[PDB]
Amino acid sequence: GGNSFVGLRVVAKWSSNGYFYSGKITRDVGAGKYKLLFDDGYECDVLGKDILLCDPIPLDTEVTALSEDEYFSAGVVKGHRKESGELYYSIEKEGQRKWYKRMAVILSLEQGNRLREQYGL
Ligand SMILES: CN1CCN(c2ccnc(C(=O)N3CCC[C@H](C(=O)Nc4cccc(-c5ccc(C(N)=O)cc5)c4)C3)c2)CC1
Repeated sequence: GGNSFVGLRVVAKWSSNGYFYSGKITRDVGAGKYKLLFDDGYECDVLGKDILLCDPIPLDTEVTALSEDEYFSAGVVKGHRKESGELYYSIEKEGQRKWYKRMAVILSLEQGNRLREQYGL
């Protein structure tokens, strides 16, 4: 129903760059679209096909992990932990794991497109 997805966490495409970002559905607005509040505080309407109802991003998913500066790279989700309700992902790269905060994990277009079958609205 209309309220079923309100407050659910998603990973959804930002049209401008093809990447899928963490956020929550805030409203079913019709015409196949939902109002999203992204974790960066942007609120806008996104097509269901561009929303992965996927939280946490599961084990063995290839993601883009963001570091300090201009450093980002592909890695594989190998773990999850909470620290005061904020989520961290354990990302494996070249046999070495590091913890990343939720907003330091995004999906390239290709990485998000892989999950549409299983998680897309
Ligand atoms: C939902 N929002 C809407 C606004 N969005 C953009 C607007 C304009 N321009 C860009 C962009 O493509 N550029 C080029 C590249 C360098 C910059 C940039 O996006 N830098 C940046 C660096 C580190 C982390 C993030 C980040 C991580 C997570 C989230 C999240 N989960 O919400 C949002 C942003 C962004 C800017 C992105 C980001 C997504």
